[PDB]
Amino acid sequence: GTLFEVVKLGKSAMQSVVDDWIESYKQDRDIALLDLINFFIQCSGCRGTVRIEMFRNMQNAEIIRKMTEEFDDYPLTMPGPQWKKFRSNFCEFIGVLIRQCQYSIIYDEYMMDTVISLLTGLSDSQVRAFRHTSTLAAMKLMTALVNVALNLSIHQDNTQRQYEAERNKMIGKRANERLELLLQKRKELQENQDEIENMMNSIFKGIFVHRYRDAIAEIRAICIEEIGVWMKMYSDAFLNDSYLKYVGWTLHDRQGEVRLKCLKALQSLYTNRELFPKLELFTNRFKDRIVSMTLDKEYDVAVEAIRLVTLILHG
Ligand SMILES: CC(=O)N1CCN(CCCc2ccccc2)CC1
Repeated sequence: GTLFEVVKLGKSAMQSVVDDWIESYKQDRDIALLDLINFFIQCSGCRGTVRIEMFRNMQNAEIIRKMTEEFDDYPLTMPGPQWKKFRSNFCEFIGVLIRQCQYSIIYDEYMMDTVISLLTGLSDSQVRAFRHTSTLAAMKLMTALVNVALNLSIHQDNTQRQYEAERNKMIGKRANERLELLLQKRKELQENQDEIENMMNSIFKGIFVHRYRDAIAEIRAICIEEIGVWMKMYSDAFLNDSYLKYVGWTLHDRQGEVRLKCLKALQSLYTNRELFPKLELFTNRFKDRIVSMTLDKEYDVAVEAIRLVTLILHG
């Protein structure tokens, strides 16, 4: 509308184009997912694009096979001013997309399963471009879903409090309307969180557990940085000795870049004098490695290790 109306509503190109995409999904899911599929393809630097006859009538693996061939250095490795903000933007895009899809489209059983199936397939690819792009996307995707779970978690607690104050209000009395609605709200929200947890598991078992050991250091670096983000954000699901073994196993990684990340992640855990109890077995297991890394070889790795150890000392 008015210039004042658009300035007082900082909808950016991204949010604008996510809002357009959401509207295009409501008309025709197929073409919208087609456009979203082609987006991930184009972000890898792949020169081909999928048509609706392929999307409808080929099995993912086949689509990936055909896009593999059409591959002339990709947008994420590009240097120069016209790609400085690409990574940053690509990551924000995934966050905006899912933030916006989080209350309806995400729980449709078509949109997330389509994306995660693509990202999983692109993460198994011989092409570096594909492995790098999909994995980074999947790591930002997991974090987006974690933020969805945290939002349910709040709503689950308001619906929990509201049911308690209505179960108690009644007692001895026939279960009225507010009490059947709330007892329904509560199941719906938990069935939402199942579905989130599910997608998280598909992303973790399918993409993470394979990529965190990847040939390329940047891909190992992306996986570690993010498991560290999940473990801080959502302690109860991700902060456990099974998931932590991935971070420990990686402390022994060959690359400064990567060792640096494991320590940065563990740092942010140990600062919280609270999940400190839940790091007790992990610390006993890798004190020898954490501590050994204070004289690492790479100065800036060693610095971090020393900082980590001082943090472990203080608790
Ligand atoms: C039932 C069926 O045959 N379909 C087509 C293939 N599926 C592909 C959609 C996601 C995807 C992943 C990897 C490459 C391309 C596309 C969607 C449904």
